[PDB]
Amino acid sequence: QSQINPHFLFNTLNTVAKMAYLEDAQQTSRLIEAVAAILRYNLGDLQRTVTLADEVRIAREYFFIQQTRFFDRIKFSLEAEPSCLDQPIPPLTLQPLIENAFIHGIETYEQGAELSVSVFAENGRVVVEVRDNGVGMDEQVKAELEALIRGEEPRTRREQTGIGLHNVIRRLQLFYGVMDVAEIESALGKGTTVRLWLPRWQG
Amino acid sequence: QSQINPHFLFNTLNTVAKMAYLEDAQQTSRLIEAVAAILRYNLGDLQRTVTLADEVRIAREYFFIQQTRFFDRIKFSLEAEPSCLDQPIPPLTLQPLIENAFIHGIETYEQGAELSVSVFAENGRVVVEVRDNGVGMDEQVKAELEALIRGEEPRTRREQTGIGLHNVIRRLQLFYGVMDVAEIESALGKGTTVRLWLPRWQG
Repeated sequence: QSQINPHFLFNTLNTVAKMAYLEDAQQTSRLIEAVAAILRYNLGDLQRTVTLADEVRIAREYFFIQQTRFFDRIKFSLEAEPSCLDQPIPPLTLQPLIENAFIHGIETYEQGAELSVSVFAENGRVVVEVRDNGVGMDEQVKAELEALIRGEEPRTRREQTGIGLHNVIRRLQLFYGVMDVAEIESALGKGTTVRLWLPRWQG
Repeated sequence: QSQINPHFLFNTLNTVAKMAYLEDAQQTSRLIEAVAAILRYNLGDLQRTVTLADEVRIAREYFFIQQTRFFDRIKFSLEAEPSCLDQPIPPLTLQPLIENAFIHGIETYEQGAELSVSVFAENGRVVVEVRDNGVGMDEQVKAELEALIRGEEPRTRREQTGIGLHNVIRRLQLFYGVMDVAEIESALGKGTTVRLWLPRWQG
């Protein structure tokens, strides 16, 4: 099941945000504003169309929140070519990749994790690279993702966080009408790069 | 899917709670503490055993949050016999009933909604009554719940908030080993009472 009520949670965070304003808690207000922005975006219609600029805005809010809590354990980097940010894309494409890389890092390092996001053009495609310096993703997990990218449906398993990497790939494939929307680069001790290859759609 | 990450949300609320303390935002801190308590409880193991006292504690946090936002639209009432609160019960039994009654009320009234919770003993059973003064629940919905209470599985429908009333009933039936764990009292214009009838289990 889903053991919580997200709409109650959003309304409650707005009540907290109102009280923080009333008490002039300026730094608290900024944090609530960031998590409110993420929650609002994730409660939107999953089948709407956004642009990469919206995905990157949400990524900045996420980095702002995590930097507040983890400032000396992990380093965040975000770079983007502006001409790429008008790319139409399904919402909640980038966040699952970033959360994957963040868990990888916090799970590999006491101090020293790195998470980098890069968005750039390459020969007719928009590349979105999410890189971490973790221990490397599991080989069976990687194989199953690569099979999905090629079009083969992976093994169904019981108890099939939130949107995972498989759902992101599937939504990109249906959105753009092409299967080869991603590649994974990983090796023991040398981290993980998930690289999206999105057909450049000026509009 | 579930379009949000609850563990990220809980960790973030703890970061907000830390900042509220650092800025001496006392009323903000109290609200965060309440929603943190609810979120922590709802992320627990659904198959653990709690007591009615735990369910009532969470209900008070919920009323505290909703009273802050809705103080002149709805009146909350909570009464309980203390000897009943050691009753073992599945977690997240009471909250779905209360959220049902709250939506009923906020949807029927601009001002004047009432939501009452009562817990008392009656001939070998612990009664949990959740009452609202709304317009009455839909007759087909009520019929399907009563069928489930009798043991007949209702019609399966696609896109089958959070835990609903059907899941609460099913979990109570499996927990106590009896089917007749609830009754619904509702009529157009005269509100809704959901009444749980729990076998008194001293231990």
